[PDB]
Amino acid sequence: KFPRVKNWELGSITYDTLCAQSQQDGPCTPRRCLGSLVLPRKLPAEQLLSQARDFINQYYSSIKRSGSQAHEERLQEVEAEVASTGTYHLRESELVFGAKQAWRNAPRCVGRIQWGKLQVFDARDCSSAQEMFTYICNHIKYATNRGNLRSAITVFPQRAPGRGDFRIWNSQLVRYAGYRQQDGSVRGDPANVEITELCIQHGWTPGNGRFDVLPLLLQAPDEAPELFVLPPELVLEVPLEHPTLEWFAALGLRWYALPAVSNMLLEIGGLEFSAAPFSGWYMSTEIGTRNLCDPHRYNILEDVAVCMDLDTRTTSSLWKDKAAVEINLAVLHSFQLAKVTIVDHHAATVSFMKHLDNEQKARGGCPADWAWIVPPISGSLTPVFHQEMVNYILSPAFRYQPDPW
Amino acid sequence: GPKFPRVKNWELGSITYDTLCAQSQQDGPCTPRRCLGSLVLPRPAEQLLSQARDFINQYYSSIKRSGSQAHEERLQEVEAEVASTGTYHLRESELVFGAKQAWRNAPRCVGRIQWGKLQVFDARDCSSAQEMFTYICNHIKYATNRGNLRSAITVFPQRAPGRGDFRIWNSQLVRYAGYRQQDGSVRGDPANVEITELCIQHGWTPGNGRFDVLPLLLQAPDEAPELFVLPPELVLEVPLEHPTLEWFAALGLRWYALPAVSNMLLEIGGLEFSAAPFSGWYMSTEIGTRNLCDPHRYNILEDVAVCMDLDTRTTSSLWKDKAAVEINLAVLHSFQLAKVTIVDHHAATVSFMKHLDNEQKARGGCPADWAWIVPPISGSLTPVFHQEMVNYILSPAFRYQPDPW
Ligand code: HEM
Ligand code: HEM
Ligand SMILES: Cc1cc(N)nc(COC[C@@H](CN)OCc2cc(C)cc(N)n2)c1
Ligand SMILES: Cc1cc(N)nc(COC[C@@H](CN)OCc2cc(C)cc(N)n2)c1
Ligand SMILES: C[C@H](O)[C@H](O)[C@H]1CNc2nc(N)[nH]c(=O)c2N1
Ligand SMILES: C[C@H](O)[C@H](O)[C@H]1CNc2nc(N)[nH]c(=O)c2N1
Ligand SMILES: [Zn+2]
Repeated sequence: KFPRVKNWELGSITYDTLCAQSQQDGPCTPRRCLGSLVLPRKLPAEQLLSQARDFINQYYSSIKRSGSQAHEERLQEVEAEVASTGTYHLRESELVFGAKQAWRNAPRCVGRIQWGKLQVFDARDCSSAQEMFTYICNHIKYATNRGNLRSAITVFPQRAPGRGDFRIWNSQLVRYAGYRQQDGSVRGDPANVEITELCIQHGWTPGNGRFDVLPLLLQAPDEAPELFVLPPELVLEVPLEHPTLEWFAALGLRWYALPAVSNMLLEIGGLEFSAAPFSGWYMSTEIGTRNLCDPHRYNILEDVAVCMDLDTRTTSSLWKDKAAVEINLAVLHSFQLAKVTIVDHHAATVSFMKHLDNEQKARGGCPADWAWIVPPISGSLTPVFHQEMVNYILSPAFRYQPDPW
Repeated sequence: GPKFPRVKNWELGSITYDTLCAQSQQDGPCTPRRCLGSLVLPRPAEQLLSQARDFINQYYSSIKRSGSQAHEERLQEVEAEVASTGTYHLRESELVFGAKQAWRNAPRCVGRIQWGKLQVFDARDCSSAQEMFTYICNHIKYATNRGNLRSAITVFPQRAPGRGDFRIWNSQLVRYAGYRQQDGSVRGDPANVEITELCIQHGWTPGNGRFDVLPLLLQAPDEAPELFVLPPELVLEVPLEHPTLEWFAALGLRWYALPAVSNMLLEIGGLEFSAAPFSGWYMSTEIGTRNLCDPHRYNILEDVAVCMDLDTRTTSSLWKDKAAVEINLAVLHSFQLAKVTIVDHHAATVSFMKHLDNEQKARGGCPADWAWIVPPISGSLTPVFHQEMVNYILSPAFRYQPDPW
């Protein structure tokens, strides 16, 4: 049965028929819904061959060459290669198509209106951690573009049965160190305590600030990972100030321009790319709300509230809500002043609604994870709060994978 | 680990396993292939007896007499009563237990810390629409308690074979009229256009303000509903003012004190109580964010932002977030001044976390609907945002039921 999908603000209804193309189970069953879980609990040639075929058909259908001689030959090549070797390789154009499709298919991404605009760097001819680093630098340079951010993905060599994976150990290309204190607390970003320690242990001389950019740990197959410091000119950062509260800059806050996820696996036609870092630009609440105000992150709400002279003694003064708004405002203002691409949560969710509509017409649905699409402040002030969403796994897909240590 | 859903709190790093979901006898709308968790409404003989037996088992467990002679005799009583009449009836203490458990079971309610403290009015002797009105007036008086609100449910006679249902047509005991205008817009609450026009069709002389309290449409078995005006002195309202924005009072906004849901079905041991209105006290975001700021409700955000002199021509000023905060603050401040019970979304979610811990120890889990539990402003500023939740249906339950017309 196909799900009826209602928008509660507009009263309009659609039917999701795309979910029928799902070949992979999510975490839910009729007995209990596990939609709010962040990670999956659970984290032969004929099965590879059927994923490969399905993906090749997706590709030829996308270039409107479905059933062509080019199409049939390509399927025979894939078939001949799997049968002899247990695996196959993608053509660059297939890889490019596959990577845009994985982004398109990502249920947690609110930025999917952009999905067709993705620079794909083919790095499958990489043979060493040293080469990975060079590719990573070029990616950063290209994606940053002096503040005019451009979406990009770099795809390192696929996993192969006989050997270790290419991996970037860091969860993002740009991350701030978190230094555990003898007295339990953390200096820097508490989310990065473990990777910070791994870096030091692999030879990095640590800093002692709140915002020390981490080096990269890059791993070529079956080798210890190697440490690479990113050249500071590569990492564009925006100092945070507020349009009207002058003390705000005194807080010494800053964030980096480029959000670039580097720990996720890219799956295309049954092939798996364990190192395929991708990047776009930030939505302001990621920084203003989560990274700065989460209690297990920089946790600056109290500091800001004290500075704004708010009554911190009672929740009902809504001091938290008031401080968060100003912090988000500071992020938006500072990124705009520095001329660095950023989108606020109102503009982002409005674009996502238009994306849902485009996708309804093009594919008969759009997989979306409501808990992730709705922003972490002002939920119901955005149109996506009132929109029902169906969540399911299509391939090509970005997936979580185990930490390599 | 254990073969039960693993539930993580991402703020604290702590893990639990939900074993209570095992007690679910009723399927939700999710499958392995697609999650329908964000959908607001997803679409007897031996059947009764097994629901009855299971409920009677729950009752005897809760008073610690499982397997006792009194437990076995009640079981026998129930099957005999069904055997000869097709239905059965609850003892008074069974009803009280079942009503409390219905509330304890409600996955969408953030106020369940209070579940044990529920006044159950037994109105199973009611035989007319006039008497329903008297009971409902008594309920409102008791629950309102001049501003010191008290949780209550009033239970009218159950569905019976052949015979028509007791129904309250209104969705809440207190609702404001919504009058469709010539220009196509609505004066009052647009959520209530249909019930308003039904009240007129049944002979109510309509008012024409933004905050006209609706009469009740009450239906006794096999009769047309009858119209009842609530005496104005029984309906406590709170005029809205802001602690520092002196003009806010001039907007003439107000809300009623008592949230009293009247169109839900209370199901206990297979028995169906089609009229069983229940009330608590408000969480401030229900009024300040949803009822006043939803685009399809009072939709006041822009009017307030304009009075605050915000830049409403650009999303990136965060005018909507700033205005919503002040409206929420005005709600809290005004209820506080008026001495009417209300709870802010920070205190409420903190108490819900406490509830989750109580229920983990008491029953090994707690069914909870994340999208409904997380408040509509300041989501990740509250501890429930960082808490994974397992949603499933337990009985006794409050359930949606079709409109009687
Ligand atoms: C162009 C601007 C983009 C914006 C504004 C954006 C926005 C977002 C946001 C806000 C999230 C949730 C992040 C979080 O809370 O941690 C997200 C998740 C994600 N986005 Fe994007 N996105 C963009 C581009 C991209 C690109 C280029 C890709 C890949 C090609 C991508 C794939 C993803 C994936 C896979 C996730 C899920 C991450 C996870 O499950 O942990 N997005 N997006
Ligand atoms: C004591 C104070 C209470 C508070 C603060 C409270 C809070 C809430 C809130 C905020 C919601 C979601 C409302 C919405 O967005 O529409 C809700 C839903 C609900 N609560 Fe409560 N609650 C309280 C008492 C009660 C009582 C006394 C009962 C019944 C005995 C109850 C049963 C429910 C049910 C069944 C729902 C779900 C309704 C639906 O699905 O539409 N709650 N609660
Ligand atoms: C490409 C992109 C653009 C943009 N604006 N934002 C992002 C967000 O990146 C952070 C995402 C990437 N997995 O992190 C989500 C996450 C996942 C997990 C398992 C844990 C955690 N703390 N956070 C990515
Ligand atoms: C008892 C109680 C306490 C409290 N603080 N809040 C509530 C609010 O309940 C409103 C619920 C009623 N099912 O809202 C869901 C709903 C129902 C209807 C008919 C329309 C609508 N838009 N939304 C109820
Ligand atoms: C438990 C809950 O699912 C978890 O906190 C999720 C909620 N929604 C989110 N949404 C986004 N965009 N990013 C997140 O990290 C989360 N965290
Ligand atoms: C589409 C979505 O399910 C819908 O807007 C829900 C989201 N969460 C909610 N949460 C509560 N408490 N009340 C609501 O009415 C809603 N609406
Ligand atoms: Zn689900």
